[PDB]
Amino acid sequence: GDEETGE
Amino acid sequence: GRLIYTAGGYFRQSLSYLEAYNPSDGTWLRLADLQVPRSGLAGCVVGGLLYAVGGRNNSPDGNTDSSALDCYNPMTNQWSPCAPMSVPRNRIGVGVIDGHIYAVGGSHGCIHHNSVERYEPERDEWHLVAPMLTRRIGVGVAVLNRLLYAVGGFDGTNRLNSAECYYPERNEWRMITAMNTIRSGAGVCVLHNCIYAAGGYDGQDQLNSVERYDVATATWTFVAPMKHRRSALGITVHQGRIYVLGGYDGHTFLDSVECYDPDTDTWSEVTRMTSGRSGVGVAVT
Repeated sequence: GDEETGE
Repeated sequence: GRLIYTAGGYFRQSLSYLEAYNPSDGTWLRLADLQVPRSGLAGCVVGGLLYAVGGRNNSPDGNTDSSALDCYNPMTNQWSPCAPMSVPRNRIGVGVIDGHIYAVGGSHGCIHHNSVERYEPERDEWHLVAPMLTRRIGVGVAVLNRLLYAVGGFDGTNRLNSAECYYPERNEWRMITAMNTIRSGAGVCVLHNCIYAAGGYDGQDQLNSVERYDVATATWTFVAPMKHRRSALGITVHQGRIYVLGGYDGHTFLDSVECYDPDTDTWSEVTRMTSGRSGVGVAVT
């Protein structure tokens, strides 16, 4: 759900 | 013949996978699943035993930050629970000095930890040590000259290019030279007396840039960039080479495994994981 982890 | 172990990770939800790669024959081994799925965890080895530290279980129906420590024995193919940490630590950084595991920063809900704790396998106990000068989640951790370095991360407001160093004998932290690039979720390791910081996220883009810290000159220098931009990648060192595993490129959950040769200053694709994932824990035994 974020650009750093893809979560 | 040592293997590269990859534990947990993320693709749609947190994963339970434990797989081992043999760089000699290019084969992948499917090992016993983690008891609890996790991503944002860190991996390490002490006395031939693999440890999976912290992270978070992201499921479609809810999230659970982890304070857990689990031990895998390659001889028995069995996971055994250990004493949990004082606090849950998602996006943790881990380092080993004298057979002791250091759990660095990470998050618990709204809390961005600066706290650091140490595990003694012979006593099955965790104890808090001096906290970092900066709150760091998505922190890269490396052990060099019996010192523990905490590189980059996110303090809760900004992503960092700063780095600090822990002195175990003195029980204190000191700031060191900041990196050239702001990096959170980067791959941090030690190779030939140097600290390497590969990929991560700068606030706008996933990175393919790689920089190296030299202790003698106290400077960070860019080396050859990776072929793929990646954040929340796994990293390790095997037979004088750096291995980067998966991560997120801004579009895809990578299955790509790149290898860095310091003699030629070149990256090459060596293998692919069985499936794409980010936020894995990695170690060699």
